[PDB]
Amino acid sequence: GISRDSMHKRRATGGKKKSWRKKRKYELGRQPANTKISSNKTVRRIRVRGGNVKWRALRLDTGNFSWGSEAVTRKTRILDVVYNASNNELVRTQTLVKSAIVQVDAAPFKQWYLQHYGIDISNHVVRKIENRQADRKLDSHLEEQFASGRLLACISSRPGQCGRADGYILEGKELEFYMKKLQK
Amino acid sequence: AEQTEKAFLKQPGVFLSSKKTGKGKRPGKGGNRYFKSIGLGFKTPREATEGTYIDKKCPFTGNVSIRGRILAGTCHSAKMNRTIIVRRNYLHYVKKYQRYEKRHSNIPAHISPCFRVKEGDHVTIGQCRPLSKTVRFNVLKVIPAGS
Amino acid sequence: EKAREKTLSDQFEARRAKNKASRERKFARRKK
Amino acid sequence: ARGLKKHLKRLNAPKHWMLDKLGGAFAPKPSSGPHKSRECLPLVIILRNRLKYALTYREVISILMQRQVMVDGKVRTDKTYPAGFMDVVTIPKTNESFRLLYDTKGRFRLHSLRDEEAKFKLCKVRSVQFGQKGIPYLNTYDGRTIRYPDPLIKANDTIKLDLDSNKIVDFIKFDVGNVVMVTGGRNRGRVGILKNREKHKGSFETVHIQDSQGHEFATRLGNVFTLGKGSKPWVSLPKGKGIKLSIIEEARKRMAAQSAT
Amino acid sequence: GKTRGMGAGRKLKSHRRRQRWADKSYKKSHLGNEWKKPFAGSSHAKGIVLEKIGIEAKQPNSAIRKCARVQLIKNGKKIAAFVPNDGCLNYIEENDEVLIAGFGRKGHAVGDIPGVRFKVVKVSGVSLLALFKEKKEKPRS
RNA sequence: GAAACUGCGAAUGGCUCAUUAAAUCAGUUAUAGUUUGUUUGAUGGUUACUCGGAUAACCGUAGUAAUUCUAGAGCU
RNA sequence: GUAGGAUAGUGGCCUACCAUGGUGGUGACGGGUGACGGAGAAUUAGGGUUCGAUUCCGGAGAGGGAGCCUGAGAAACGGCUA
RNA sequence: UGUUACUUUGAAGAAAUUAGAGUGCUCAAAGCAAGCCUACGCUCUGUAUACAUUAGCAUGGGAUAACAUUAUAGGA
RNA sequence: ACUCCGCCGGCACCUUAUGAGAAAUCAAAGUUUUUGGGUUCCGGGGGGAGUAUGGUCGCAAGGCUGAAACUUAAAGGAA
RNA sequence: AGAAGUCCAUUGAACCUUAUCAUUUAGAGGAAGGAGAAGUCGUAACAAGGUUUCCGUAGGUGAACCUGCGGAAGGAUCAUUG
Ligand SMILES: [K+]
Ligand SMILES: [K+]
Ligand SMILES: [K+]
Ligand SMILES: [K+]
Ligand SMILES: [K+]
Ligand SMILES: [K+]
Ligand SMILES: [K+]
Ligand SMILES: [K+]
Ligand SMILES: [K+]
Ligand SMILES: [K+]
Ligand SMILES: [K+]
Ligand SMILES: [Mg+2]
Ligand SMILES: [Mg+2]
Ligand SMILES: [Mg+2]
Ligand SMILES: [Mg+2]
Ligand SMILES: [Mg+2]
Ligand SMILES: [Mg+2]
Ligand SMILES: [Mg+2]
Ligand SMILES: [Mg+2]
Ligand SMILES: [Mg+2]
Ligand SMILES: [Mg+2]
Ligand SMILES: [Mg+2]
Ligand SMILES: [Mg+2]
Ligand SMILES: [Mg+2]
Ligand SMILES: [Mg+2]
Ligand SMILES: [Mg+2]
Ligand SMILES: [Mg+2]
Ligand SMILES: [Mg+2]
Ligand SMILES: [Mg+2]
Ligand SMILES: [Mg+2]
Ligand SMILES: [Mg+2]
Ligand SMILES: [Mg+2]
Ligand SMILES: [Mg+2]
Ligand SMILES: [Mg+2]
Ligand SMILES: [Mg+2]
Ligand SMILES: [Mg+2]
Repeated sequence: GISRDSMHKRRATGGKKKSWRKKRKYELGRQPANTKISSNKTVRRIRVRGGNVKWRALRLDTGNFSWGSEAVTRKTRILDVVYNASNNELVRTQTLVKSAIVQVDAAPFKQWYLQHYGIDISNHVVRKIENRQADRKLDSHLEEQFASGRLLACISSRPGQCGRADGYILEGKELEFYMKKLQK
Repeated sequence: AEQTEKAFLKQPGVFLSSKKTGKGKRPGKGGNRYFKSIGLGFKTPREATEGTYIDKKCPFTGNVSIRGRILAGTCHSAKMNRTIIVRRNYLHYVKKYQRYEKRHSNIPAHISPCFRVKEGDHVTIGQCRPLSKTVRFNVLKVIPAGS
Repeated sequence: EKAREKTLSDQFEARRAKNKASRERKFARRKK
Repeated sequence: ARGLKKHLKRLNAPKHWMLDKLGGAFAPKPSSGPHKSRECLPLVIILRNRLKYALTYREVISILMQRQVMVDGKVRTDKTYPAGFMDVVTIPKTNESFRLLYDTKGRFRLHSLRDEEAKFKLCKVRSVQFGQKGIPYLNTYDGRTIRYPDPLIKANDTIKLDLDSNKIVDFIKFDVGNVVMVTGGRNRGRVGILKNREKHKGSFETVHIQDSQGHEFATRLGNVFTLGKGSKPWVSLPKGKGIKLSIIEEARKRMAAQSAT
Repeated sequence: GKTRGMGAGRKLKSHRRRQRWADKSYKKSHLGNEWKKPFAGSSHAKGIVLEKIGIEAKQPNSAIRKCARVQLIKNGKKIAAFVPNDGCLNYIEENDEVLIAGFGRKGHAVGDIPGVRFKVVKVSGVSLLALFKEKKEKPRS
């Protein structure tokens, strides 16, 4: 099957390598997951070397995404793949791979923001909410996309390896970089 | 800027969007640029501690450790991107004739942007994990030719 | 690249001449 | 091979076992255990080749399956159990108790012990690090793991382990001036005072040891085992006391023995 | 004269490599042409006697050396094998199995026999020496 | 205590030298670049007086020229 | 080189994109070997020449290829599929 | 702290083979045994040691030799 | 211009062995089993044969590079 | 939960082309070398070998060889201040 050996490669000088042994099981590869965004979740269990387990996600719809500046992580629905640095064909096929830029539902984070800062984007409770409002700062670029209900996010997990699609909300100069790539 | 690829390049684990400031924190914390000492008596160049380049294969700011053999040689080719060919000259002993013959070996090595190198310069390379099909070494020091 | 080598050559040739003036000035003062 | 080798050819067995080359095609393959297969003495060798209690491979099994042999205070029934340096072997029926120590020629010697001295052993500390829940632990070179060790214990130190309480009674820091034994290499079995430690960044650390008679020899840190603080070891040594004699000196003793004996 | 430099190890080694070919003994073993000989590097060989022939002895001798054309069974090559001793040709019949050996000079002709480098050792599984001394008899009749 | 289920082993050993010329291999390294049944040591929180449905051996209807070829039924 | 995919894991191992590099009379590349490598063997004043299929170590194969299940471990052949 | 070769010493280094110590298998090729006295045994019985290119690792030496370097000193 | 003394460089010659060599002979062809200043080319019994083949150069004639099968007990040098 | 079957992709045996290379081998005829007691024709080399021999090159002749041009002594001359 798929093999990760170097025997089929050319030498650094350019000469060929004559085969001196058959393929080994301990140097195999496997078919890519090609995880897609779909509400029909499907993750198949793969037995790997040592009797260990890998989770190969064929279809996913939700992910665990973290708002780094706010230090809050929420499970949210994945809406769309918008950018992929490796292959633009993975964008129109809606493939979920590590480091792909996706849009996630902003609703779970809005609820936390309202519950935490008391703002939309009980005597002892109002005492602390206003206290936390003193040091409240929200990026203009990050707030502008709360109106549409979608947040740009980057997948930080490997769905074909762990079976999950987790990530973090884009912000700072990383958000500026990617939103300029989408400005066409 | 250093952002020239299709993806956004950054150091892993360095959070750049923190409300607090990084003033008074160690490298790689508070959004501060991350760098480290490789040991073995080698100095961290000022160009790596105060630079803005992103190189995950850099020995001082990347994610590669130096362990194994430390070798020296002369820069033979500096035409690849962040990779050079190091020529190592040595003598092979011919037993029957009790004499020597000159031999050489070309060792590919990764060079981080913090180093400036030209053909003929003397370089020291430290072994690291495989970085490509042929590269197993990282440049640790460059001495300009004629110095 | 051209600017990189221009600044180094221009600044090196500056202090390289300043040191020559300073050494000659120091020599003039040592004679007396 | 497609997996693990289960056989040991007799000529490939460690030389310090002193197995005759024509005794058979195979040697006992040491089982997995606290000591490495090249630095151990399987119980079958001890019971049959060293002590002569068993005459054959079969008889060793009979002795062990009666639960008559203990290693480090616990009964062992595995014929190829890897008993190694500082291990205490006890045979209650014969009232015997031995400690595995190297003689000055580098071979394991069954050093008879007193009942009082057979209640502990020395172990070399491999490393100290935090485990799960931030609980510190140390592991030794005989496969043991001790949780909540004294914070002063560091790598390469020696700990005195009580075989009853299974706790660290006392420890010796690794430092120049202590008496050590060599546990590997050319100088295996030699005892001396650690005189110097030469560190080489990225490379092995060399230790210079001086014998009681002024003979100085070097070796790697991994082959050193501290036996006591200062100059007195905490364990009983064999007759040679780690003093390696020249072949000329050894021949001199043999000649004198024939004149007297 | 000879190259003497301490760093001249390569030249001395490569010079000898080229010059060993000038030696006839060296070139005969490393050329690979020995495998094309009728024995193809073997010490002996079996064959079938095609015909019994006589060869005129080379000068200044004068005789008819009794030989036998033999086709080797393993490769089908035809050779001339001398039959030694007096009246031993009478022990050999055509279309008979004979063991052949070299003549003693490693593929070179021997004595006054022109162009003959093989001799007959056995016939029908029996040595000519045994038949000559009446130790054994050929298995037939 | 046969049989049978379950567990483990059969990846060692033995044989051979066809392919293979910086390859194998040798001395020397590295894994801070990984997996590792077993052994050994340590470590695993503040209907329950014990759940459910199957199946082998067995039993008895068999098919095929035929195989540790094979179908259905009754048990546990 | 960058970003991914795959892998027990490193790596053009594979994919997308980008750069134009890499090796070579210090013999690359190709060809020959009646070439498995070594520990060693024969003969040796010294240096050397020749040999090393074979019981120890390493590798490789099970009529030729390829593929794979089970399993901690096999691309297994006194396992399976073509 | 210019970089090397060379040399010295040491560490690490499979066994078997080779050299070699001990030992009267009747000798020998070998083998790794045995020996001592006459008790419920002893000699902690023995199963040494050297060699092991080249490359790599680490101390001492600095003659010989290689490369690098020098005056607008970017000198101390 | 010629005569005498000398120095450096050159083409050579003459005598001689304390040298070398199989000798002829050589002041280098010496300082070589008491064997080592540096470096290039090149030979390994006689033939087949500077032939066949491949490559390369040439308008051609040919040049350069260059085998094997096989054959033979000598061929050859000095005296 | 799930069989047959189906779809796309991957790995990919196997077979069938053209092409190339390798090794072996037939071939009318042409033609080389060598060997084979005691063939035919001359006499070219050895003496100044009866035209001194030889090298390069070119042409010619049954055959060895002959001739032209330049060269060598390994010549049959170390020699004419006559
Ligand atoms: K393996
Ligand atoms: K030679
Ligand atoms: K198994
Ligand atoms: K190796
Ligand atoms: K990988
Ligand atoms: K890459
Ligand atoms: K298993
Ligand atoms: K003169
Ligand atoms: K003539
Ligand atoms: K003449
Ligand atoms: K003419
Ligand atoms: Mg095996
Ligand atoms: Mg280390
Ligand atoms: Mg000379
Ligand atoms: Mg069973
Ligand atoms: Mg080849
Ligand atoms: Mg290599
Ligand atoms: Mg990658
Ligand atoms: Mg591509
Ligand atoms: Mg060989
Ligand atoms: Mg072969
Ligand atoms: Mg072999
Ligand atoms: Mg073979
Ligand atoms: Mg055999
Ligand atoms: Mg083997
Ligand atoms: Mg196999
Ligand atoms: Mg067969
Ligand atoms: Mg198979
Ligand atoms: Mg079989
Ligand atoms: Mg098998
Ligand atoms: Mg003279
Ligand atoms: Mg000489
Ligand atoms: Mg010749
Ligand atoms: Mg004439
Ligand atoms: Mg005439
Ligand atoms: Mg004439």
